[PDB]
Amino acid sequence: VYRRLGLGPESRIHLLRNLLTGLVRHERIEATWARADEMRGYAEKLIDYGKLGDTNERAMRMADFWLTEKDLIPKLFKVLAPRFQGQNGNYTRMLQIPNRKEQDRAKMAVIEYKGNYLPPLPLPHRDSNLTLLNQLLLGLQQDL
Amino acid sequence: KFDIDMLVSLLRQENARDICVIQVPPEMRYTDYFVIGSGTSTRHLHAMVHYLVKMYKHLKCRSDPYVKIEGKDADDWLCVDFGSMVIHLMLPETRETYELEKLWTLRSFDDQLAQIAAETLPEDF
Amino acid sequence: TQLTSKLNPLKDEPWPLHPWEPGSFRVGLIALKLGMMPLWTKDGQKHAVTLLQVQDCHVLKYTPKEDHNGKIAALTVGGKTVSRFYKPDSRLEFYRDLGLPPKQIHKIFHVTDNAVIKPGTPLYAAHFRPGQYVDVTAKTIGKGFQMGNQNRTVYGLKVWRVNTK
Amino acid sequence: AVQKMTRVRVVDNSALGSTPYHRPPRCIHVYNKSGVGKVGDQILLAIRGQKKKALIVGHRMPGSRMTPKFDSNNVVLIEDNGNPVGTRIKIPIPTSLRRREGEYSKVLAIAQNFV
RNA sequence: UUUCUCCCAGUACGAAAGGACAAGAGAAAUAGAGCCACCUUACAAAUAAGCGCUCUCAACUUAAUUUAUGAAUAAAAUCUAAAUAAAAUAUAUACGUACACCCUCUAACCUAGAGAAGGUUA
Repeated sequence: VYRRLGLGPESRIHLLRNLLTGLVRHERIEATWARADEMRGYAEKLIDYGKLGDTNERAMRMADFWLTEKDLIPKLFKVLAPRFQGQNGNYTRMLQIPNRKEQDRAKMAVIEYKGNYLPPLPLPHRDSNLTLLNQLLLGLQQDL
Repeated sequence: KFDIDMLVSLLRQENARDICVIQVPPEMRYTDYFVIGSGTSTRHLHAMVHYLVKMYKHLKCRSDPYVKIEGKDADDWLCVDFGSMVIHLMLPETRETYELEKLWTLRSFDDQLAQIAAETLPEDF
Repeated sequence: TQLTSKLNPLKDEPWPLHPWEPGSFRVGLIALKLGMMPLWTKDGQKHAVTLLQVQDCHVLKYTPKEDHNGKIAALTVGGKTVSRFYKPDSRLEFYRDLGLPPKQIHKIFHVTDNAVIKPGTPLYAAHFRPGQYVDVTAKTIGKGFQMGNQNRTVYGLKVWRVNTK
Repeated sequence: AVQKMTRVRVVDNSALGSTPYHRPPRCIHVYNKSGVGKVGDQILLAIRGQKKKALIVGHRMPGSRMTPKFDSNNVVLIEDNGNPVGTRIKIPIPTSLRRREGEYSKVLAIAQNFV
């Protein structure tokens, strides 16, 4: 249930720790698809710790350990946590990007923090209902 | 049915010299009755042991299965385990040496219990 | 709608019912393995038991004795309905004629002529009864290259209880 | 439990068992179709440089549920004729030996302590 | 799958001594196929393992041999490289189990898998 990355399990935590810290600072990070999926679960769980409250000692310990840069700790409790108070989940959005042209052709994906101020990503749009097929289905819906 | 009173009467008929019967309270998780019997000689011990089992099988006990006889190889101690009673049959002289009656009559005050000793088991080096 | 339409076999021109005679073979069922748990008897003994659930068990195709195997005829039964989105049209076409949603697995059961049942008849766990010994065959768990994923049969398994609901 | 080697505590008043000795009493053979010896299983114990059959009454191996796990391996000596070598047993002995297949009445009679 | 005990039964049998069968039941053992409710060791992950638990087979077709009928051979003969009727090991496949379906495949997921294949998809 866990990918093998880095030179060891501790390196994976440190690698995951670095990735989590980078995401918070920028809110949008591009990395290999396998690594991005691995870090997605941790990011969502951290927001739950932020929602728990700043005064929570466990959250403070967790926030301090995971976020190397301490200026982010106020941001989590005063920017990230307040923003997603309404939402119950799905805080992180991960999308596929064309593979890197670095001679290794690794699978590339982009993971972003939802609600950010960054420019909107070019997300896919479903087919419009004005299409012939959709219109026919709409007629069936109306009859029913 | 085969019960305590019938067996002891059968034991008397075959002339058991010494019979000891000890009841067990409900708290103690063992047979309700513990029985010890004396017999003059191994031939008498074999005869009496067979007689009780034959009577037991004949005397109903259909629900209960057949009872195997333990200790027939030994010439001084034969014991048969019935459904509600266990009879331990031995010679008269063998009776005093073992003192099964003291063990049950005196649950914790039997003299032979103290006779047990301890040891030490050190390593070679 | 399809399931409700097939709920009543006896009200859908049921095939003639024949009396039992020695040597008759009844059809089998397909069930899902829920899990295992301990079961106790009136003797105080604890017996581990396995849970099998019969889901959407229906007769699908009847094969005549001569046309399938001269020794005995066979009946096809399928359960555990599956989605229609990611399946070929050929499989859907066959089930559309039968009037039932597609089933995960098709299995063939050897059934005597007297015990033949019209296709589309719903089969329930009540076919078996407590106290009856039954035979279950299933594919073994696959282990990869080191294996498994081979059909095996277990014989002489008693049935302790059936949950009708 | 008691098996090849597996130095055991001789719970008996037998002269060899009762007398202290510098080497512990180990087992040489298990009188069962399987090689594992548990409570109620005859074994070929060794005492005072002699080989004497012993009956296992306790083991430290994990057991089935609803049963007490002993912290020490206990055995009872049995003569060739089948009568116990010792006339008394000190450690509490489980009463399941009565129902166990075999001849256990003699040992149970000699076992005043039952748990 | 194999062994052992019990039962049948201290019976049948036998002057006694002694002492069976077949059928049935209970214990184990090992082999094979599996499984994780419990226990135990691990992963100090939701998993994998045993030291844990469950389940495991039928004989159409015969051979050594033993009889019946019966000529050659005048029989109240002869089992017959005489014509003929029977009984009688182990083998094995008559008897089964398992397989049977005919192929959507962007992508995702999988106890499926080296790759491929395979399964799943509100």
